[PDB]
Amino acid sequence: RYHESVLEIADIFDQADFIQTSDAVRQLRALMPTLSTSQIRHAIERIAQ
Amino acid sequence: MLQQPTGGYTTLEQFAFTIRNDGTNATPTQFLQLLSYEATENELVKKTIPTPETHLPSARNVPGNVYIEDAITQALFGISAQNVNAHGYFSRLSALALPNTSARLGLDGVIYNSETINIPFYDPAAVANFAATYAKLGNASTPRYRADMIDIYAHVGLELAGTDAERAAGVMPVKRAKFDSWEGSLISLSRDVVNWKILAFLIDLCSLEGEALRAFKTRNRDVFRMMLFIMSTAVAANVVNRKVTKRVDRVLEYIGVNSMRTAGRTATITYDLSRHEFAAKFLQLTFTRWNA
Amino acid sequence: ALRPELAFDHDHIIRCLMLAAANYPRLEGIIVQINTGYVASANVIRPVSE
Repeated sequence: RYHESVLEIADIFDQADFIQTSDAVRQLRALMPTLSTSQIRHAIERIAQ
Repeated sequence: MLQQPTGGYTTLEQFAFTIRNDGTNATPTQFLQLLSYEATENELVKKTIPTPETHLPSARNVPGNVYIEDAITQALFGISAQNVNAHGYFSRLSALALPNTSARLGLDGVIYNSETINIPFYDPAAVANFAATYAKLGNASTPRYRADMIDIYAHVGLELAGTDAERAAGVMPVKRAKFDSWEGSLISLSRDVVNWKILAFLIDLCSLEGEALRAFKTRNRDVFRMMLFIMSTAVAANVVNRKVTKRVDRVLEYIGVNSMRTAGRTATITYDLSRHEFAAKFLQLTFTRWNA
Repeated sequence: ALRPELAFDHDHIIRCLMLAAANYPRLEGIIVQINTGYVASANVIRPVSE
């Protein structure tokens, strides 16, 4: 009977200084394939490239 | 010729001084309410202002219509004002000081050597009283007559940020001003002030006497304080935003202490040394008239 | 006299230096290479054959 949903940290913390993002990035990460650490290195090496 | 009201020209709705507050019109008094101060370990003390030299600049006739109001307001409040110590304007001003001159001061703020019937103007006796003092602004550059550029700012601080007990005491802690503010709050404030018809204020400051004058001093203290505020932002050593919650608080350290900074900066209008000489001389004359 | 450029970000540069010191072996020798060059440019010590 639950409803699963994202909750931005901003909605609970009143201290704005330690809040750099939102639901957006998590939503983006949901699209990503689960990544072996080696794939993470490949990605970083590519963005660097 | 405009008759001068017993309360002074400043009583007229024609001469109301007002400033936008994040764009909405508001009296200077309801802007000064936003200001709050943090005291520091240093202490301002207001030693007495040296009395202004009697010597007015010579009343040489000059071609054209001097725009004296714009001259003064730009020298004090405008962004990067130039030629502030140029002598011609104040020479015509001293011509206004004469007992039966042909010259006239328009409500526009211009001086006309013509009697110029088409344009309304201040009562000549009043501008005689006013020019008799403010023509001295032409002395601002000459080495003999340069005003203390440093100590006078103590008074400014006291008259702006000073609590009533400190204003009685004559000694206040150096203060750090702050207020909820918008993108270019100080520049926009200087724009709102440079458009003020200050000659009504100055002419009233010089012409009125007794109870009407003292009532003028109480009725207009907030105005004087706003001009003082714009100067303080011009001389503040440092000005910075502080992000408190979602609000952004402008913070001017420090009120009442002229840093003698001359290089331009984003936050505020900036005085070249000529603007310091000018503003200091203006403060000498104005604070002398204000305290009598 | 203001220069039209961003402020040197101390709080961020120190952070990135720590992340680099964690992840980048070269960093030590990068920094050394500046100091070493400086010693050399101060011309303070030179070998002799004697």
